[PDB]
Amino acid sequence: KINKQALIDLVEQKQLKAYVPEFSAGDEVNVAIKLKEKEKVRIQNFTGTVLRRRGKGISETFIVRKTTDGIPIEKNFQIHNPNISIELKRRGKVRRAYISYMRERSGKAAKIKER
Amino acid sequence: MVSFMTRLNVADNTGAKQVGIIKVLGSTRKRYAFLGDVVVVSVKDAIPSGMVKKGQVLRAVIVRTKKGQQRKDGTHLKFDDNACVLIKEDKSPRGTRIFGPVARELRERGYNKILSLAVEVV
Amino acid sequence: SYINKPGKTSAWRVMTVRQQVSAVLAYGKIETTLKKAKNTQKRLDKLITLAKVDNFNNRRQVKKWLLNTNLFDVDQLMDHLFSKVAPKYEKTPGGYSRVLKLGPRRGDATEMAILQLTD
Amino acid sequence: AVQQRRSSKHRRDKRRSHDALTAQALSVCQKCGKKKLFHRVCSCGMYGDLRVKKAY
Amino acid sequence: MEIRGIFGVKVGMSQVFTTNNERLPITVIYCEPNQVAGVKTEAKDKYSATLLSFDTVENKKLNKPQQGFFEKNNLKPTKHLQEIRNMTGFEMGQQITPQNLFQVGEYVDVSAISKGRGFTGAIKRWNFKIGPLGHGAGYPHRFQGSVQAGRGGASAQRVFKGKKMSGHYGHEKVTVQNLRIVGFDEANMLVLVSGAIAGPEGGVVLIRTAKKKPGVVKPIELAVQTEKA
RNA sequence: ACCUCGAUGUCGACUCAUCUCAUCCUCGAGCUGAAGCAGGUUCGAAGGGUUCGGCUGUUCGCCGAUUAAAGAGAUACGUGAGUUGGGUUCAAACCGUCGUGAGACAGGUUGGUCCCUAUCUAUUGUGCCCGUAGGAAGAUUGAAGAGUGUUGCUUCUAGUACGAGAGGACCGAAGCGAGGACACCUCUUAUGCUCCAGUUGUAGCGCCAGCUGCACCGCUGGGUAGUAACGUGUCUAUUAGAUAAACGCUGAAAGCAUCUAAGUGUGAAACUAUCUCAAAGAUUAAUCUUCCCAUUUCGCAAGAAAGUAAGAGCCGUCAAAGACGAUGACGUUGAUAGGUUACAGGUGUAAGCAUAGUGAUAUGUUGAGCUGAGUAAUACUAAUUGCUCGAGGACU
RNA sequence: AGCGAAAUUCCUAGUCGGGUAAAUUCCGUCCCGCUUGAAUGGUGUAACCAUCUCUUGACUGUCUCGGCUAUAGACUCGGUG
RNA sequence: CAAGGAACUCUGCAAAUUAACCCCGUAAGUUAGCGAGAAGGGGUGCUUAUGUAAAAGUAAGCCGCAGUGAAGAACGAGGGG
Repeated sequence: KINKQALIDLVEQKQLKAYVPEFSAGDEVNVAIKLKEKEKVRIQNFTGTVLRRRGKGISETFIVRKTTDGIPIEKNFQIHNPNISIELKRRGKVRRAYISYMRERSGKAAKIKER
Repeated sequence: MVSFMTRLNVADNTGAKQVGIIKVLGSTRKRYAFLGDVVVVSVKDAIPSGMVKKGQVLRAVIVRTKKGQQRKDGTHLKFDDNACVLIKEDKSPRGTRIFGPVARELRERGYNKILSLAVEVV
Repeated sequence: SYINKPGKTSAWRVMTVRQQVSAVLAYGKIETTLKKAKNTQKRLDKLITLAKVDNFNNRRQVKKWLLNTNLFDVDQLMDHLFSKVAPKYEKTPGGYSRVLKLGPRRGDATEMAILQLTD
Repeated sequence: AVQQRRSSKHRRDKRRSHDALTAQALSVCQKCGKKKLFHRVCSCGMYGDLRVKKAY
Repeated sequence: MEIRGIFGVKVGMSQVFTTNNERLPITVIYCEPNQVAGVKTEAKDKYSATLLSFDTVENKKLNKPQQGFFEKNNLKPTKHLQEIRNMTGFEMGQQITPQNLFQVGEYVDVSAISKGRGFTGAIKRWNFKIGPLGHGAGYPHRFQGSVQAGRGGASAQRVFKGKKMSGHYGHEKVTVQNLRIVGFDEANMLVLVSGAIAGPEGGVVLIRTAKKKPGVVKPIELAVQTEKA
């Protein structure tokens, strides 16, 4: 019959967040995950900067990295995922919204903040 | 993606330097490596003051893969190295110091000695 | 096959669309291949749309698909454009060009169509 | 490949039977009286009532 | 009878978070309350079935015999006509919504005419290997492989029937089972089904009852955001 | 030496397999010098599949680690008008030997050219014509069919039994995987040539700036739709019958005994239906429903001119389609496509301007500007105010 | 004499060693040389070989493991053929 | 083109990597020529100044993910015959 391709968002409205911080390419943020076990749900704090943001709807994702014991680990996270907590502390100064080059660049990979 | 003939690292202090996968456990040509899977390796480089010397064939478990894998929680984690932990024919590992990150897809598989002796769980 | 004419690359398509857009806005009528027109009209009326704002940056933009012709030069032809064709169709939304197929060729029976612009 | 036995006249006929062509459309042009093909231009040039091409 | 069915259109596919912390792939199907247009009895008509109709449009576009049959039956003039074999749970002159018929915890079967593709190669269709390149490959190095069976007059001298040969892929009904039901929309009347659906974008879909596990009903509930700063 | 020396390309391997059981296995049963456990023999069962390497040109062969399992074999020791060649198998030769001599080695070694534009048949799709006894439109069942049924690990049942101690279950359930088959691009990627940003050299657009041409799309970093995957999602069941090897109940001939001679049972992933898809050219041309029409006047004894108003075809717009045809939707009674606008998304802070700054540069204008294909409105334009075939229910 | 299972071996996949996960080819070594063997030369040899072979460092689409992008084809149309 | 780096193969065929400038550094062998550009290194943009004749050199700042940014540029090592 009559097609919308817009009701996708309407049915995705059932899972939305009402805070939604800003993230483009340089936000130094620590993210918390409510890891659920049989008892005493743990709260993990994972810090790092964001490389690039991709999204169309509920499918909104961002990147975040840590470096512990010399080993770096990078993880993607969907924004509208429950059991996740985001608390921003630094806004950075970047040139392009899509950057990925920390994968190769060595130590002292930090970036100056947005003055 | 990570498989046979892959010189990987070691995530443990065992007096070894370099090790290569020799075969993957599993029937009907598994031929692929995934996180938490028990595999068999052979040391290629090791220190003279270590427990193993080159030519020894041992069994290990991959802890970190360069490509990583998607987790059932709905998130996917990427690693930046390829390391394995050595296990001495039982549920106890060969080593005595687990340093660095380790995959969480192996907690339900047992081998909790590494988990309790791990510096961190991710 | 192997080494031959450089083929019908996308650069060829850009060169063509530039050439017959300049040709049509130069005189106002072209008989050409059907599909060449069919994918040209879009660029035609997109340029017509962006030219009805009369901004220096939009003019910088419309310089990017025009070359000189045998009758006027780029500056005079774009002045002619802004002077009469944009004031003509400022009101109506869309429909900035028309095409109607011509007869089959005696040679290869290829699809000619006449492209023109009027009210 | 290469033929082994010669193709017969009636195989040639049956292969040619589907190797033919059909007729074409046709229509009447009101203003320029001419039996033109449908959805094409006329002898005087008006595909519809519109004739931007030269009448020559 | 016990295996029910309904007609839909795949209008998209999404991801929805679920209980036990799993991101389940979801597909949204637009499903109107379809119009029954005839019932066939297992005894008098020798087999039970239900003729179903949907996608009603203006009567002007429809062809004369179909609209005449509809006017004789006195129901809505629709363009989409089909059948469902052995479904007799309802009666004539009724519009059925899957929300009232299907469960939010039932395992279902899904069939759909697959995506039209044209002619396909054997490598794509039966997952054959692609020949190597080094040591001399020959310009044929990626094809359907060997078809030889026998050489010599009394060995085979024949091509088998059912030989694995490149042909046309897609545009046929595919069977996937054990799909879950998560979400209902009544104002827009959409159904959310776990997994994905074959075929191209915007195809007609059979949502049918799973034969293997028709009686199983397990609950899968959602999550609620409770954060604000 | 019988086809065959006026040609049967003469070892594999690579991919691709097909077929039999003179079973590799999981399957079932019988028997044991079968405590359990692990076994060994035999029968039936071929439904499914049955590794990666090292040497060697490789078969065979052995070695290393797996794996429930590394089968037996054949199909010109399978397969080049699918690939190519490691050498036997043209010379060029080299080494050892034989021979006075050229030469010779199923002696070894080095390098050593593989043609074919499918005519028939058969195969996968695909169409036109006609057909099935008025035509069209739908919906159909299905005789014959096709694909398909692999299981591993862990835990508990339970250290219960067996057993003496060690050792250590079968019946079942659950969970977790391997391989394969079935789709998708929502997570993940990879490509993504009329997309975005940057950047160099040069030729230019009269100078600067801003853009274009070539330099692999010049390059770099990405990315729309799309396409696929290494990614997700699904699956390997389960039921009933006939059963096979088998164990029987009852019970005779053969008074006891006996699974058989009467009746009758349970019993295998084998078999059949059930699992999934096509399927009336199945001429045995099958079923149902609906619509359209059935129309003065005759023969070589008769249905001759309005030939539907049903529809189909011609043509166009296109694409959930598409080698082309066809397929699917739409043609002023239309949003079918194109266009405009709007949105989403992506790139990323456009140009221009002011200031700091003599200078690269930075800040504000700014999440600005731009965007090929995504999304919806919108007759603004193109699909015309068109043409052809096509209406008498025959017969007993 | 030198050297040697090597372009030299038939019994051989000869003994063992060295590296190699696992070595008929790779390196060394034993000497019984069916017949090595000295100007048909032989034993070693620096550079070099569009030379033969082996191991190893980086490197990857040869392979697991395929898919894409545009062309020139094929394909369709028109023309000779 | 994700990911391994030789697992296909008789051979790393091909493919891939390196690439030029300047200045570091370069074993053994040995006939003292070489090896050798051995190997193994670093860096090359713009603006200003120091700058000589231009060019190198240097100082300071700045842009960018990376700057012979585009193209034109030996991949080596060991060992055996």
